[PDB]
Amino acid sequence: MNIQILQEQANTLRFLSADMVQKANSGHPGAPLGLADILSVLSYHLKHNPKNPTWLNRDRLVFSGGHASALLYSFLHLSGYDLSLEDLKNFRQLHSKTPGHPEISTLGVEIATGPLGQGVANAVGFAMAAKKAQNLLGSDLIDHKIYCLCGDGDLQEGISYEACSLAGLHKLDNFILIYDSNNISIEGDVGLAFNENVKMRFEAQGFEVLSINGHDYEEINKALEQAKKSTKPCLIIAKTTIAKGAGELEGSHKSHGAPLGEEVIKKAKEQAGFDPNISFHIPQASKIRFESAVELGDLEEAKWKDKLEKSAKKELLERLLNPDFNKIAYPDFKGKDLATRDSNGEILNVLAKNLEGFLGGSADLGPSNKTELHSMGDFVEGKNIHFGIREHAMAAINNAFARYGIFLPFSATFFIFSEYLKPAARIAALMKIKHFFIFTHDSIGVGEDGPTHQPIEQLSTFRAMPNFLTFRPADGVENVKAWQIALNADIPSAFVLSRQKLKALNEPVFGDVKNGAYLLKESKEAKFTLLASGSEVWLCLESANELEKQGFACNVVSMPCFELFEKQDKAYQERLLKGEVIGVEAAHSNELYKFCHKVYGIESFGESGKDKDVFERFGFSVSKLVNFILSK
Amino acid sequence: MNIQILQEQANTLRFLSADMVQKANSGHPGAPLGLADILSVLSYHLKHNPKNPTWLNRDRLVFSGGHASALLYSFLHLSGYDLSLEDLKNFRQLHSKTPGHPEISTLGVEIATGPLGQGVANAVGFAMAAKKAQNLLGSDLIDHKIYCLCGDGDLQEGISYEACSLAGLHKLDNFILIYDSNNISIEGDVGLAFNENVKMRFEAQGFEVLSINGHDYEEINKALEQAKKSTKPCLIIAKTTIAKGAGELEGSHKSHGAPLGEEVIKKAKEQAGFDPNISFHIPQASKIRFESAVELGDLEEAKWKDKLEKSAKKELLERLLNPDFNKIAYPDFKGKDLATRDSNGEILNVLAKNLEGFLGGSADLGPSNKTELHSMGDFVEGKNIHFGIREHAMAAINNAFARYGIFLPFSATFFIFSEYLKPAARIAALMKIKHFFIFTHDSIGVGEDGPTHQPIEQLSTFRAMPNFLTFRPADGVENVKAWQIALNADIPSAFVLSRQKLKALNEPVFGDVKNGAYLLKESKEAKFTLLASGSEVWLCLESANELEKQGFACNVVSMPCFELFEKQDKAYQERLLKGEVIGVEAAHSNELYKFCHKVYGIESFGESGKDKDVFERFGFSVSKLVNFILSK
Repeated sequence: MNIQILQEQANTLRFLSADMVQKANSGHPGAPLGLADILSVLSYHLKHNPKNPTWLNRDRLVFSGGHASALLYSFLHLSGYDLSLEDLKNFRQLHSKTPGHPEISTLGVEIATGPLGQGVANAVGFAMAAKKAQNLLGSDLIDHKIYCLCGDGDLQEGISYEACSLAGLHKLDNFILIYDSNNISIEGDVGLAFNENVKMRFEAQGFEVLSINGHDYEEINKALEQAKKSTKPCLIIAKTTIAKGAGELEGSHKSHGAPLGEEVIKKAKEQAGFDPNISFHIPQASKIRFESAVELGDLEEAKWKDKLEKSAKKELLERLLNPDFNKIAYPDFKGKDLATRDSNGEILNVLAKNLEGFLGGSADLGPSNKTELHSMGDFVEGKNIHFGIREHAMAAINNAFARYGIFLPFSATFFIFSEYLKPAARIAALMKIKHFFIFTHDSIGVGEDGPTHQPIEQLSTFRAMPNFLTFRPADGVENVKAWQIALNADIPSAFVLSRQKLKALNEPVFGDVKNGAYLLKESKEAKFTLLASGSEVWLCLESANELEKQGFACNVVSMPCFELFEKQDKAYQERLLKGEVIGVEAAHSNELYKFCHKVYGIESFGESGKDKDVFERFGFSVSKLVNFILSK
Repeated sequence: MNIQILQEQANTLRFLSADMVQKANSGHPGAPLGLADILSVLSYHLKHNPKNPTWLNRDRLVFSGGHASALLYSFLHLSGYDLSLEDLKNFRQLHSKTPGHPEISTLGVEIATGPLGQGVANAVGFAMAAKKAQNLLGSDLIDHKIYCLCGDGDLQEGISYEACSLAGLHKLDNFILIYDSNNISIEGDVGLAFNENVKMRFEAQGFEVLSINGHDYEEINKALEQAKKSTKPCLIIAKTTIAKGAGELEGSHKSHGAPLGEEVIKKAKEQAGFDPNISFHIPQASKIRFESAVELGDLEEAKWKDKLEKSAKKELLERLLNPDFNKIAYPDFKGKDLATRDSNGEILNVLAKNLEGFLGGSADLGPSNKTELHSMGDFVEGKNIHFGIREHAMAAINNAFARYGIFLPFSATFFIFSEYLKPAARIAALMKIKHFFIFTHDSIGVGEDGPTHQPIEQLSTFRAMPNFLTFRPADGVENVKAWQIALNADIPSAFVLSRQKLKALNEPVFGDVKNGAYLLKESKEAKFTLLASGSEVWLCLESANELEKQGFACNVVSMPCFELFEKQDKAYQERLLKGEVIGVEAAHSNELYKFCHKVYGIESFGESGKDKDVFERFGFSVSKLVNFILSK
């Protein structure tokens, strides 16, 4: 490592990034140019195997500003990952390996980023996950760093403060956060909207804080060496010039999110000693130096595999990598009336007992969400994570637990506060990771806490979000079947659970929870079908019994999962959905009109009152539902 | 003010709160008891008129921990607001004036609170609103304080850090935040999940920080006097004992959210010199002292009205209180092809020119959202607010602008980042305030930024949320008509706007935007009706022309607002919805099955690519839509 080679390496990264953006006529060149010197130096510190991006003890690199994707892709290509020069030439084009923000389908990308702040919380999560991995497997086997590059947008977002709060509490001395302090945001100078003492902020949260010139190779290297020895999470505040190297665009907010322009790039190449009339150029010295990551990484992983072979942890690691979901004996809730928060809590305990990598927690609502994993201890030594009142960071942290390699995480809160974590849930869905969301207190059945605490629209949100299963079990048996599906599924799942006691169901007549909806009651020449989920199924059973006593044949359908029902074939749906179909849910769920002629829901916000009073107010009684079905 | 009277006053508040919770068998007594000494002293500082809760220059009191509602209600009753002893006896009961968390329908409640963190951001917003009011009306007329009581849950939430960041930047020396530091959260000791240096955190954000014993009347009074003279926003860290006065429950996390119990209350009353066998008791000295707020408040408001009469601001204040929406000449966009972000930006400028209280901003996306109010300056002197990368705090701050008394605020971001602010949007909806949400970049038409930046499920969320209008205009004319409705409406509205250019529509055939959906094309004996919103309307017009050329009569319906369409009578809906109805939207909008037989939408996440390539990929072409409609 020396100034001449580092300058060539940094400029190679700058011009690959600039050329990529220019060819796409789209993207973000300013930050890549501002960060290129830092990444060049960081390449000498990062421990990774480009030919095995799943090596468990690799350093984890996170670009929280996913807009700087061109720089990440340049680095992955140069380092020997499975990303070609042609792929770089396809930046931002339909179906390419180089989308505008990074996606985990591109090998080498640790986690999908883009929405600001997320990546900082994800990096904290990788650092917590690594501490838990060290607890399970030993410091001989888990000893790596977590490097996160972030910008002003990330640090203004509330989620960054939440996650960094937890990083200081948990003494995450494996976490190195590099802040690109370039004085610019979209609306112009950062001072228009931000003037915090950033050093003091992070020291208040238990970080060590270093401040450098992000274009001085010696200062970057010295900061990284110091950060690696820190006994605290470490922040490097790196002062940079946005679009560094790009002449008239240096320092310009306009360089953030639009191509630099052909003439600017020609001039920049000229000033750097590069031929201005060629694009996507990789000079020899830089080519060889960056690609030596291949040989170095193979040797690092080989040494690590030798430690694993000597360890007493081999069988444990194999169990963590190969969980057996089939063996699990779940509780038998047949015939047992219970609130589904309580059946679910018992299931969480069975899962934690059977699966060494299953863990999670609540955003300060454990006693209400019923998520305590009894006698399994507190993080880091145990399994129960105390996220605090930090729903959003909790979900982003657990997205990283799910990506780490050995964990099956769950995030818990009240269903109304799913809205605080929805942007991170969406990243789980985008990536199709195995991360389970536990949402209790699902309806106006909450009662006295009132309309701020009574979900209405959240079921619609989760059902509309792609790549999610939204389970709303009517009893414990459905709750178990939902978990069996969720563990085998290729996408994340939410569990929407009651505060209040529900009535145990009788056994399925036709179909089961695996079909999303199934028959609880089937009548020849049914005139009506009552379709419900969760707490409304019993109302429909009772109403169907009354309708039958009045001379109307009825089907009753339980629909624990709308998304699974949508996948069933027409023959199956047609067997269930007979006559006039009435959907019944304590929610404003207009999506039910996909399957129902009429929907009996809630169109307003709720009310503060006793649960039974609130349900009556909103029409959830046999007499009212039967009157509605009989249109009079 | 002396120790004997203050102790009696504080204990009066404690036992009203405890008795209320006990009678309801529901609620949160611990914080009321912990905060009662602070509120007793604060009652001597607060400037307010119990008989006119709308007095513009009143101090604004915000309980961010809405769970402490019993204490607020006790104080409002004692101070002479329109809240009776009987109302206190109806705490948490259906349809009472004393719901479990505070609602603005209870006179004296400044803003609805409950979801943690919100109230802190709302209080920052009242302080910013007051600074703008001072800019408009003068320091002779606007000089009041904003007091916020908060707890651990509030300060762990990201939104608190975001809002307090802005408070320090804007030198909000009218803002006094009182933090109830009681060492407890729901999961037990606060140290399980939080160990920040809170003084350092707030000093990093430009606050003055005082630290007191929250049970020492002299220290509370001295802190308040110092805070009132601060040249910075001020934090008082008040160390308290949860359930102070309640013997065996002192310091217990169990006192947070359940009744204290009859025996605990008897003992607490005995120790305080109160008769344990009576409930809802107000001793004479305390009764008289608390109710003197009536006479004092009338005199304070009278003095203020005399200043208003001497001011040169009388006509301005009257215009702000009585905006004339009818007079406004909006731009004429007839026949003009435009992106609806651009028509909307022109409308925002016309509104800001015509309405002295209309203002707002973006979360660091002004240039992309097209929200700059040209030549109207930056806050505080002007109208453009630079919220930074703080979507959630922006919305909570603007909820407070909307409650202040003289402002019409708008919050702007990309539609995908509506998810960061949704919990605060929900409070706007709950309160039915006039707060406008501007969401640009509404679909896969975003293009190259890819699936993290392409909305799919957000339209469903906003349509499902009660008390919101969700406008998705297809052209500038619809955009204007939507604003005319939104300004006259009794609920908040969102505007869902395109990045990309849309085609101007021809004039309505039957109905208009006021009906939510209306006919653009009507054919006798229509076989198909194509229903769309926003950017998909033109596709449907073109597809209907092709279907007509192939011998199929078609209606085409534009649906700029689903919620308004839901309110139309059956005769109107039946005229529009002829034959087989196909809904077409670049969204996963299953709610369209309320009106449509078939829905042609998007069921997956998007793709990074050029807009035209992405729309083709997802099926938005005439040939594909016609093939779908012809079922082959």
